[PDB]
Amino acid sequence: MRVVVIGAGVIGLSTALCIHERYHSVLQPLDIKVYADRFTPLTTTDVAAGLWQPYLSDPNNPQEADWSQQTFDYLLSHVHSPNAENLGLFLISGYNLFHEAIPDPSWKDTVLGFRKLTPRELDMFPDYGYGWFHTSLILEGKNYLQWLTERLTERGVKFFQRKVESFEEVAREGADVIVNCTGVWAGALQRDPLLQPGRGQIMKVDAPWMKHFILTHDIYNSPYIIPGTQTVTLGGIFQLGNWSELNNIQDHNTIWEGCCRLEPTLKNARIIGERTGFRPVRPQIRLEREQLRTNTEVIHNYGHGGYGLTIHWGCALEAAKLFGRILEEK
Amino acid sequence: MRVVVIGAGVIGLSTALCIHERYHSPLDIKVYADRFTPLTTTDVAAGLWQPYLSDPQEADWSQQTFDYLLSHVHSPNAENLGLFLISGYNLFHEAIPDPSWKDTVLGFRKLTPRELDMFPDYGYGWFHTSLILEGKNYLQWLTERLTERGVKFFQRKVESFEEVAREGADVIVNCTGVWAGALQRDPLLQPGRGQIMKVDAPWMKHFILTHDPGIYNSPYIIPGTQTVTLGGIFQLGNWSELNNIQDHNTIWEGCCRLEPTLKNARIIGERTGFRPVRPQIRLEREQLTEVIHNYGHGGYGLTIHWGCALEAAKLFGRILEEK
Ligand SMILES: Cc1cc2nc3c(=O)[nH]c(=O)nc-3n(C[C@H](O)[C@H](O)[C@H](O)COP(=O)(O)OP(=O)(O)OC[C@H]3O[C@@H](n4cnc5c(N)ncnc54)[C@H](O)[C@@H]3O)c2cc1C
Ligand SMILES: Cc1cc2nc3c(=O)[nH]c(=O)nc-3n(C[C@H](O)[C@H](O)[C@H](O)COP(=O)(O)OP(=O)(O)OC[C@H]3O[C@@H](n4cnc5c(N)ncnc54)[C@H](O)[C@@H]3O)c2cc1C
Ligand SMILES: O=c1cc(-c2ccccc2)c2cc(CCc3cc(O)c(=O)[nH]n3)c(O)cc2o1
Ligand SMILES: O=c1cc(-c2ccccc2)c2cc(CCc3cc(O)c(=O)[nH]n3)c(O)cc2o1
Ligand SMILES: [K+]
Repeated sequence: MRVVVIGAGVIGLSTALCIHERYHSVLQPLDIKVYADRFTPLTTTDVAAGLWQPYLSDPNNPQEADWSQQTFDYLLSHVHSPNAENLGLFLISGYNLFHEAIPDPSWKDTVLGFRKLTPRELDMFPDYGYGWFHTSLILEGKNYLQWLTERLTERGVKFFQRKVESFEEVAREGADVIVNCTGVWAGALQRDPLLQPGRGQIMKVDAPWMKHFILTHDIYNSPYIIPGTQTVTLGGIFQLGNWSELNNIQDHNTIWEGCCRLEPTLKNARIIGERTGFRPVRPQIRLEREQLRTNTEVIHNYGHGGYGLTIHWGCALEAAKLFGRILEEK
Repeated sequence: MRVVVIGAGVIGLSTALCIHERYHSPLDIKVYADRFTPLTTTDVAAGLWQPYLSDPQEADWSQQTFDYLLSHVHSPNAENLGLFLISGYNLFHEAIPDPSWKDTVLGFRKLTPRELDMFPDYGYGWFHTSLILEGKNYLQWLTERLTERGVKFFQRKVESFEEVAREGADVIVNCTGVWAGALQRDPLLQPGRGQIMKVDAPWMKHFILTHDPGIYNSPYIIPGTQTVTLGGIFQLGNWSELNNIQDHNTIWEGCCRLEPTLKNARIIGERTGFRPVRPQIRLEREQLTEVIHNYGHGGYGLTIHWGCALEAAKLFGRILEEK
């Protein structure tokens, strides 16, 4: 059974791991290859800070909440193990800030110690009058990919640099199953106008005294500050439809000004890095089987917008179940 | 008017600075010490604001300190001071009453069952948001501020108060930490020896303090700016200045048990120091040439320094009123 995973970002690699894990014993052989034209550190996943928090707008979709829940419990079970530094996985607490009161989120019990902010905490943020405090976790995108890559390498998964032009190209080389985890660029392989880039820009600064995340909300251009292992991510940029890869100077100014107003100690933080990425925005994730005419199936797993880390593991297990249902059939 | 402060730890320097700011409106101030940063006990402290669990005016000096620091935590100077917000955990075997300082800190609450599931050894505790004021940095900062203001510093081991009086000191501010007894007998002053190590573990974003009602030989993990402090050693009466293998093993085993991610972390260093333990901070006046005592702040020198600095400044003001 020759499987080809197209995509080496969090979705591609986690899906690959779940397939190997569930079906390596069952197939003789399970042969798994990953193709991609961008590998860490050049993927969209590498840009992500990796804070576990779904978006504010609840889609009222319990399958998706359950994928998110699953990912969180999965991560939590790793967080106090020897592995965890290697995943780039740790616990972090912090603030969500609003101008107006709004209802409690549906994930309020998934995270730890969720509560409303007190008056004296709100006094620390003069521009905001309502908010949340909780403890969640960060899974730093670059590190996780590195960790996933090692696990895949130990298991005999091979990696190839390739820009795939079509599914047929891969099918004609003998792939029995193609796993399509091509993120925001999925449209090049099969027309899909619901998939758009949600362009983002961030900067990484040296500010190791910042121990909390801070997220603000006005639709998604509002500053956030999210400490990682080594650096602090500053951002708050979201431009639907914009395909520019360049760091933009207005946006730079917008992140820096906005974040400094929020946390003036940042004024003296040294800027280490700056990056631009494209969130794979789709009103919902594409995750399904689709047969081609060649015998060759595709499993789509793409379109996770601004929450790919938050939800990836549930999606990976689902994709593996689809893979399993292909085995039952064929 | 001539003042000599003895001691260059947090207590001496903060007292010096707080007196100068409030009274220079014509002070000659000198600091004498035989140890300056990074070699004082203050340099060993992680700098977490938390008073002891045991429960007079000291609670206000602590609260004054927190409020003072909280109001500068976004200042331009905060990075130089070594000052930042930090949240974390206090872990206990059984229920205990909320501390007197619970509304001083930010967002005090009990731990929820799911939080407690992360720590198999403990069934109860707290979460709250406090602050860190890193001793190394804070001392560098105060030294710099004091130096702008004319305060002159001298490497000197003072042999007595009279020695200093005879050099024309009008007021001696005695901020000699655990060694105050070598200048005036004090049977109530003992060393509370502590040992720590510092590791490179910058994914640790929370403090974790445990309690065993031992006394205070219980593991604690306290992230700093650059490094993370591992500790949990309190030995009353022990005067050994050196690090010790038994204690290193207690710190390391106890903390890795508490946080197994620490197995990965590189040890940067390892220090020993002496908390100035006393039933009570000695903060008061005596005549020999006038002396103001400010010593015996145990394991809460950083936590309490500013209120003590203010009280010593009031004491300094009353001496002026009398001259
Ligand atoms: C600034 C910013 C911050 C973010 N922060 C967070 C966060 O805190 N938490 C969170 O959950 N999410 C966050 N995200 C979202 C997260 O980045 C994405 O949802 C996630 O990375 C999507 O992963 P993916 O594997 O689908 O895509 P990618 O990581 O982009 O991987 C796509 C892969 O497909 C390959 N590929 C594509 N087309 C082809 C082809 N034709 N041939 C071969 N290879 C191909 C690419 O080379 C790449 O390997 C953030 C995004 C941005 C932009
Ligand atoms: C391991 C450890 C961890 C700690 N963690 C914390 C914490 O997180 N938070 C907290 O609030 N507290 C903490 N403490 C306690 C805190 O460090 C002390 O309360 C504080 O440092 C006392 O400061 P000091 O200036 O009184 O003494 P020191 O810092 O010891 O300074 C004493 C000064 O007196 C000088 N001196 C003494 N005698 C003479 C003489 N005859 N002539 C000249 N100079 C003299 C010395 O050179 C020195 O400069 C900790 C202590 C230890 C040991
Ligand atoms: O509804 C929201 C909106 C944001 C947000 C706000 C401003 C700018 C961009 C995203 C948002 C940001 C974060 C921080 C991490 C993050 C940041 C991103 O830019 C992103 O696309 N995903 N995740 C979050 O965990 C939840 C979020 O939920
Ligand atoms: O009653 C206590 C006891 C401790 C404690 C625990 C173990 C070893 C030493 C002190 C303790 C420790 C800390 C952590 C910071 C600290 C750590 C010390 O070793 C110390 O001596 N003072 N302060 C605290 O904020 C409050 C504390 O209150
Ligand atoms: K427990």
